[PDB]
Amino acid sequence: ATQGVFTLPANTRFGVTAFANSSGTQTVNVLVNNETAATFSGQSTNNAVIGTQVLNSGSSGKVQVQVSVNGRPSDLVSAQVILTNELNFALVGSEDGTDNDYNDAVVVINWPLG
Amino acid sequence: ATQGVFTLPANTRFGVTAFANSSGTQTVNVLVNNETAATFSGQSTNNAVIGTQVLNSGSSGKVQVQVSVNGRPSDLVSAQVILTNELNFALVGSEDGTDNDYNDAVVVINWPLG
Amino acid sequence: ATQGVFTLPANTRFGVTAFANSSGTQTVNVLVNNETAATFSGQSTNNAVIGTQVLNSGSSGKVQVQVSVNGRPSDLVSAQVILTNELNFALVGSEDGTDNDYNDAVVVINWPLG
Amino acid sequence: ATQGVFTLPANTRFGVTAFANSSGTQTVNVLVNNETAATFSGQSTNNAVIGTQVLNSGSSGKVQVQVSVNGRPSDLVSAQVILTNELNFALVGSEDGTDNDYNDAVVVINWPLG
Ligand SMILES: [Ca+2]
Ligand SMILES: [Ca+2]
Ligand SMILES: [Ca+2]
Ligand SMILES: [Ca+2]
Ligand SMILES: [Ca+2]
Ligand SMILES: [Ca+2]
Ligand SMILES: [Ca+2]
Ligand SMILES: [Ca+2]
Repeated sequence: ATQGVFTLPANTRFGVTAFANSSGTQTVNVLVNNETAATFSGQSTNNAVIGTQVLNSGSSGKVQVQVSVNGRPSDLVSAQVILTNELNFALVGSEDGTDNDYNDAVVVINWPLG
Repeated sequence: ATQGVFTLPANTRFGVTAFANSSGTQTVNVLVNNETAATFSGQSTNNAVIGTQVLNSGSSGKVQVQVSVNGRPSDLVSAQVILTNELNFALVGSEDGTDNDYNDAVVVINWPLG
Repeated sequence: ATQGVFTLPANTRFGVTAFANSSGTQTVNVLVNNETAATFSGQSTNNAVIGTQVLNSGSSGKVQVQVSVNGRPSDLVSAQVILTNELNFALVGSEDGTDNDYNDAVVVINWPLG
Repeated sequence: ATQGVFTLPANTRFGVTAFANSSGTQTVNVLVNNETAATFSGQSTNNAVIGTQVLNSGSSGKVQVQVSVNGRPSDLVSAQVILTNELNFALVGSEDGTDNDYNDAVVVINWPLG
C-alpha cells in the first residue's frame, strides 16, 4: 500500500522533523498539495536532526513525505496515531538498504501546534 | 491509567526528542532505570525542539517521561506504535492547562538507531 | 486525560465491536453525539466477541465508549491509528480491577465499511 | 515493506478476529511458527465477523496474517499499538481490489487475554 501520505486538517500549522540513521546522506522532501514545501538533507548514524521546521497544510491538507539516497527512493513505512482524540502524529520510516531497520531516515510530523 | 512509562529492550540506544507548544516553560525530564538521564527546559508556541538526545535503555530497559511546568506535573497521554514489526515509536503528549490540546510538551522516543 | 472519545468523519457508518476478558460481567455503551446508540454486555475470560454493530457517526461524528462493571466505571485507555492514510481503528481498553491487564473489556471501532 | 507479521511474546495466548467488507469471499490465514494455525473464510459487505479464535503464539512468538480472495493475495497494511505499556493490538487491513479502502478483510489481534 501507499505510505508516507497524510491528510491533515486544511490550512493547519504542523511540525515536521527528520532524523538520520544511515551511512548514506538522506534527502527528505516534504510535499504540500503536491508541491515541495521543504527539503532536509543530511547524514548521521546517531539519530541527528537533519531538519525541523513548521509548515502549513494549506487548502488540500495533503502532506506527503519522500526519502531518497542519491536519487534512489527509499522504501517507506508509515502510520498516523491520535492520542486523547487531540494530539496527532504522522510517522514515517524509510529503508535505503537491505537490513530493513527502516530508520535510515525517520520523519515525525505533529499537530496541532501552539 | 499510567502514562509515559515504556519498556524498551534492555541495553538499547534510543532517541528522545521534545517539542514545546505552550505559553509556559516546559520541563521535560527523562528517566532511565528510574534515574534522571536528561532534562530539557524551554518555552515556545511554535514546536521548537527544546531537546533531543540518544540515551541507552540500560539493564532495566525502563524509560519514563515526566513533564512539569514550574514544579507542577503535567497530565500525560502516551502510546507505543510499531511499524513493519521493527520500527518503534514511544509517544507522549502533555497538558499543563485547561485547553486539553496535550501538545504543551510533546515527546517522541524512537528506536532502533544506527 | 479523557479516553474513549473519537471524532469520526460526519455521517459515516462504522463498526463497533466488544471483547471480554474478565470474571465480571462487562457492559459496554457506545454513545453517538452524546446519546447511547449501542450497548453490549457479556461475561467471558476467553476473549468472547460479546457484541458488534454498525452505527452511523451522525452530523457530529462524535463517538464515545464507556465501560462499566456492576455499575462501576472501569478505567479506560485508548488511541486511534490510521493505516495507509485510509483505514481507521479507534481502540479502547478497560480495567475493572487492579491487576493491570486492561483487557476486561476491549472495544474496536473501524471504518470505512463497505 | 513487510506487513502482517507480528512478534508476540512466546507461548502466549492471543485472539484473532476477522471482519469482512467486500463482495468477494475472504480467506484469512493465520500462521504461527511458520505453520498455518487457523483459517477463516467468509463473505460480508456489512463488517460481519467471519471468524474469531484464540491461538498460541508458538516458540518464537511470530504470528503472520495473510489474506486472499479466490487465490489472489490481498495487499496488506498493518501496525502494532501498545496502550499504557501493557495492552497490545496487532492490526491488519487488506485490499483485494483497486478501490483501496483496505477493509475487504480487517483483522484484529489482541493480547493479553483472560
Ligand atoms: Ca537500513
Ligand atoms: Ca539504519
Ligand atoms: Ca494545553
Ligand atoms: Ca498548547
Ligand atoms: Ca483486569
Ligand atoms: Ca482480564
Ligand atoms: Ca477494497
Ligand atoms: Ca471493501
